[PDB]
Amino acid sequence: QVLPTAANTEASSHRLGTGVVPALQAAETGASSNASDKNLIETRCVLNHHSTQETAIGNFFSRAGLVSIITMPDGYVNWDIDLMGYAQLRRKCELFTYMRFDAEFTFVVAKPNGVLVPQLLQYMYVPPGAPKPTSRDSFAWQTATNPSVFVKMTDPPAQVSVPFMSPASAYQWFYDGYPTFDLDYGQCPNNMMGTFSIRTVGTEKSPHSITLRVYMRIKHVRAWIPRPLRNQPYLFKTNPNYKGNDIKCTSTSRDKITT
Amino acid sequence: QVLPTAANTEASSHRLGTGVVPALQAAETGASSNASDKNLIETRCVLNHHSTQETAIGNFFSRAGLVSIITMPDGYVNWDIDLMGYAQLRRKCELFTYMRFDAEFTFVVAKPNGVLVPQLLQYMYVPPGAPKPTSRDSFAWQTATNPSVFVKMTDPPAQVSVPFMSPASAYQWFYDGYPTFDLDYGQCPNNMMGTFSIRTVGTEKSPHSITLRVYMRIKHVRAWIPRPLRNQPYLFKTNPNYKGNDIKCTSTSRDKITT
Amino acid sequence: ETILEVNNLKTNETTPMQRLCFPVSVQGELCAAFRADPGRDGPWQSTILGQLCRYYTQWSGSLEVTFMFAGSFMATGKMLIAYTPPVPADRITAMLGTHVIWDFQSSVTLVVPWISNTHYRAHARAGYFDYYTTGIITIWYQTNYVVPIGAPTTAYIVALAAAQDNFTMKLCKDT
Amino acid sequence: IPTELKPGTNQFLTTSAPILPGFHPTPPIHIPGEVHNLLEICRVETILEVNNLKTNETTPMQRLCFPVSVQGELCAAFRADPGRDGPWQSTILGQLCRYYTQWSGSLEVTFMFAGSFMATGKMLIAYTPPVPADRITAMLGTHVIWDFQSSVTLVVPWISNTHYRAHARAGYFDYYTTGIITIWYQTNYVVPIGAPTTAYIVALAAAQDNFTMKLCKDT
Amino acid sequence: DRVAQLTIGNSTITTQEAANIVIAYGEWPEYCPDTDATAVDKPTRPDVSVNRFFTLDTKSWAKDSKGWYWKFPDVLTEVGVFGQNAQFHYLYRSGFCVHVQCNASKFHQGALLVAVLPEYVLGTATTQPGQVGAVLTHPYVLDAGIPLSQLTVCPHQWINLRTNNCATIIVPYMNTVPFDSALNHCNFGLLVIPVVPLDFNAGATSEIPITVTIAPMCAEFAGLRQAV
Amino acid sequence: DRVAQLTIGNSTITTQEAANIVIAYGEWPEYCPDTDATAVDKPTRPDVSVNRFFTLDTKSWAKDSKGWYWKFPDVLTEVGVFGQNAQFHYLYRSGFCVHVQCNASKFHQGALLVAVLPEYVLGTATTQPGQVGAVLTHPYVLDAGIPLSQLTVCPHQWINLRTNNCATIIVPYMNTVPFDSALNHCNFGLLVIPVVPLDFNAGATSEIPITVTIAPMCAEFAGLRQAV
Amino acid sequence: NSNSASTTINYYKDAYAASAGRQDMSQDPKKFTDPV
Amino acid sequence: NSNSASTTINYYKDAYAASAGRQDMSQDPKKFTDPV
Repeated sequence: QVLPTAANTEASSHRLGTGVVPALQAAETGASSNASDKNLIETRCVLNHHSTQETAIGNFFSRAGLVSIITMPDGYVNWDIDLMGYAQLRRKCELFTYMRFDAEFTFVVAKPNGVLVPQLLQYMYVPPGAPKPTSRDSFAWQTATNPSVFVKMTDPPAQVSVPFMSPASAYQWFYDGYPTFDLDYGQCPNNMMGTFSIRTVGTEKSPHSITLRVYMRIKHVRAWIPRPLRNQPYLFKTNPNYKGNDIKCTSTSRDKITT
Repeated sequence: QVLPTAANTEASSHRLGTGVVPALQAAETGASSNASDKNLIETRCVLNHHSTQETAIGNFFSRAGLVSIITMPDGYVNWDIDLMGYAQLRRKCELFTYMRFDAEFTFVVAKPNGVLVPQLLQYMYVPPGAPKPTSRDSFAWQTATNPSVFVKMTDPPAQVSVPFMSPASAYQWFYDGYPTFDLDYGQCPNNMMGTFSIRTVGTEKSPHSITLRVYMRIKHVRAWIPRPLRNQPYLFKTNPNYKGNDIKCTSTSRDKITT
Repeated sequence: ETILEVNNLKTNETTPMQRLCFPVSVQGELCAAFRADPGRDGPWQSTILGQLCRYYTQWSGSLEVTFMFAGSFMATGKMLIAYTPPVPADRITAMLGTHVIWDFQSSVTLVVPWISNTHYRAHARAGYFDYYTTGIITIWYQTNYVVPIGAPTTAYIVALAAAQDNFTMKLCKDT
Repeated sequence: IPTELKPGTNQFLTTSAPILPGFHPTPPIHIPGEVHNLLEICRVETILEVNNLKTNETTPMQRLCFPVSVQGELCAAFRADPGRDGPWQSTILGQLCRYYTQWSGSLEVTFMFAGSFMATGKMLIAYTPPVPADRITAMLGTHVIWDFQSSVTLVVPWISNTHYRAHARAGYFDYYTTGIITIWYQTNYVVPIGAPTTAYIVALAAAQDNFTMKLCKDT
Repeated sequence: DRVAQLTIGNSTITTQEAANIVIAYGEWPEYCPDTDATAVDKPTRPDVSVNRFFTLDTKSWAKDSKGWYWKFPDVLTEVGVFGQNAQFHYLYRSGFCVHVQCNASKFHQGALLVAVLPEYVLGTATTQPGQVGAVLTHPYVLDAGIPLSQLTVCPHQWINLRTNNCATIIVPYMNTVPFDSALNHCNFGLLVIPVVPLDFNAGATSEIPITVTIAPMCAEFAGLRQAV
Repeated sequence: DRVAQLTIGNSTITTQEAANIVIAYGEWPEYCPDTDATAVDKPTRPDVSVNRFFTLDTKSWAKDSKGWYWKFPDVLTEVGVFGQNAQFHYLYRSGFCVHVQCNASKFHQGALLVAVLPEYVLGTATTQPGQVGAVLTHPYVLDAGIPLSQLTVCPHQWINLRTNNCATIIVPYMNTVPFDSALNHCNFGLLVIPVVPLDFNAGATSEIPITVTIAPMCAEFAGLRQAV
Repeated sequence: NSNSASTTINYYKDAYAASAGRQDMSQDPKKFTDPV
Repeated sequence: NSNSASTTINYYKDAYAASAGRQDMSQDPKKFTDPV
């Protein structure tokens, strides 16, 4: 059903009788009560036009966020592709279990102190099983088939679009089981989407340190089976392990229950 | 009613009679006199085509103006969002009481001496209640949900559009009362629209001072209940307090009333 | 509907399992009281509704609070649940505001109507934002908790909170 | 797709991508007293500060009116240009006109007697196009005979060599002047015994229907 | 029929075990008609504000209690918007819906007779007890020389701990004049007398509360005095 | 047109010599419409009770007075059924009809500027004077840094002893929110400043009173607090 | 989606990101000057 | 070619390179609250 706006409130009056009772409910059945405000108090007729577009999953998720930072103090680094490295986004996408979406990436590159220097960089996306470069002049940099991006540092940040590349129907943030017939537990093969590598094009030694920031935007998202959020700080990038001593309470405590 | 042009002047002649008198009026009733020029002197028929588009509120207000200046001689500053910091615009928007509009912002960034140096900056808009960053490398900079803007100094000034974000129907420049059940007086909660924070992206210490200038443009404005202007210099950024000794006269004085 | 952490006592930090409900014994005084704003830190923080509302700045709509008795079958009594718009001192001064008489199927569904000077309300705090408060919820003993012999003299009541149909949110923010 | 850059790019002018992609503003409500045109404020009558004497600086309350006593001489005189500094500065019409450079249209000046009921007399109000010396030489120009309901409404017709006039000052802009307004005693201010011998007259100024402005400026 | 709910005004009362609703003399409360009105001033009808259910104090039932009674509308004279309104007027007309709640365990025993006696007059200050309500001294004669055995002729509902725990009475405005003051007359009184004393074995919930909840139905007022 | 009579509520005001009636911004006061209401609770409309004209204290005009002002609805917060009602609620919406009367003999002279400034904010307790009303200190700038010469842009009526003795203003409810409290906000204020000082020969009625009479028009309320 | 404060050129999805065109030319004379 | 995860502006041949427009406004009340 379509609900462009929240339901209006109808007029009501006092009620006195036997048998009918909307106030009493049955929470043991596990169903939220369907009692409306018009069934307990006298309410005037109020028409509301509060739209619900801002609460759609697409608008809620359509916000770029930092996913990882890369520093280049040999001239190249091969960074594995993962999106669970920062809480600010991990908590957001971990509320659901399975989501199918479309990712858009943006790369911001600058020196450690933020100064900009003319320098040419190259980015390659290595699918799983593809050869992995091991040197600034490795033969794997010929990018015969793998996609490549070339951009100068002074140029505006690059923007690319990545389709949904999982073998399964949708990504899964949890895998209760083993992929093979203890650290292995919880590793879903359907999430390893290859790695990422950056380098300086010149065969010489670059004289400036390189820092890259990657922001991921989402679109055409579709969620399934929402799960409760997380109220404990993360400890690892793969499993929900937590500090077993300082169990943080969900709600801040007070002095007395009567006040 | 629509009045694209000012009313034309009709022809007239001399009048001599009793009972009818347009010259006499009644200012005690508080209504401006409705006497037309044709009712006191003989006037030729003059047709005018002076348009009144330039006197519309939209054209009168559609002019960007400086709202604040920010200097960065720790590498970040959290500046509270307020528009009553400069008389040139405060007098303009303080003529009305309630206005609903749409704001457009433009940021100009340069060194104190006006020189331009390649440097990358980041701006975040922090809504009220959102976490406030406290360091150049604070975790709040991950901008999971808050909007962000990234731009180099040498790049053209950034332009963004901000919708009307007040809980009430329109902004109020005056609040005669208290928000809670002496310095508190005059503080309307419906005006605090969060704060503003800027920083240098690099985790190092930036070697150049940063000065930012913010200009605000307005559009789709709608005013209500105009109020008299202000003829005294401002003393504070929150209340209309004034110097109680040097009461500046509205009109410049002269020597003698007969000359 | 999700569980509400009413009993957020200081001594309950080490044993959070007892922070999900409050006791009812044999005594007309009050048993518990808390603010009803889902945004401010407190009991509403444990609810998924409050957790989601932390991601937004402005919200509007009525709220519903449902209670569930967990005592013995032979136990009986009447409890009064009252909501006070912008803290009461006793039953007669708390009965003026909106209230619901509850008797021990046992699931009372208190509804918090939406009354505010503004169309959209913001999360409350200390300062100017105090003007955006919503009210105080309190519960009182209508009659004493009567129990027969050979039965427990103490019972626990859980609190469940949810949102009504006319709820809405805007101005997404990051916490 | 081919394109060619043009002069004037990257030029920020004081006269846009959105940041929130799903915001729905709070619904508007009916508020009485909405202004759609700034010209509406100009069409309202406001007090005129005629008595801008030097000694009145410390006591501004007496600067809003001028006295009338028992004497045919003159009582007050001032320029009629709303832009130039002077009596017109206190009017909201002049204050708004400070924000614009060119204006055109006729003006209306309304007076109000505040003396005792038994007081009576006749006063002459005259407007002189581009200062008179006496009544007979001031009667040549446009004038209105006023007798003591007591609210006379002098109208200043729009006579100018140009369609749009600019604010006057000293220098070349003197050519944009508009004229001099003066008032004279038609008959003496007659009062009976046991009554005050002095009365005060307030001055109210406003703009006519055919007013217009252009070339917005910042003061 | 065992369950019922009444949601008059901004309040609501629910009961999972209650008897039927007793309407006094079969006349629903209603506003004054034009053919019967004698006042010439336009009356005021606060409506929702004055129909909020008001809960009075709690009386503690004991094993040897005699009884308690209340005088109307002196109970509501000093509480709520009704109190602040009746103190500012001179003419008053409204009905009343009386609710009495007293619940005990399944092992207690005892009976109560909730009966509203219209225009109760006492005999040998205490005439208008107020919100607190006074107790009886000679319940057999009701301190008025009439036998309690014939008190059932008035509208009443029985509260027997075996079956029910609460009872309701809806009594309309009964008076020989269409309007009447609120500080010099009492329309009716309520009687609660334990015919069967409460008995239970040792080791039960000794504290047993009694609560009375009332709410005006069709309130109207006239005349504007200063402060009385 | 010189004579008029207003009979709102159980009161009546007549004047044998008065000017015309000035309606603020040309909007008659009216009840809140459903399309604009945001409250979900049924409001209360006392109607006749709260529309009785209320007369405040009397200010003595002197030959060297500066001026007086009042804050609304703080003046009515502590008087009458309106006071006892607003102290029991949380939401408030009504218009106002302001009447100011000051009559002198045919030989006195002086002028007054009765003007209602919506949402008056003061500058450098006294913010809410109450029924008594406070006096001004710097009338030229109204203690707010704005010139009095432009105060006529607000709805106003002139009281000139030569012609009239009283003036009326009918201002509707103006606020950015359909409902608003009554103890934490002030909708508007009233200004009375003598532009022309009172002058008279010795041997006249030196005592000259000034009286302000006000009355709510379309009062409505919502929410039921305890006591504030 | 329609979301604006109140013949305009818009290049984005939101309605509050646009440039105001020829402003409306309409005034109510009597309302302010002569409200009697 | 049609290839997307799920009134939009597209400038390329692929269908997964586009900007989402006005999101769909549709919810199923009973499914989560009252699945009995």
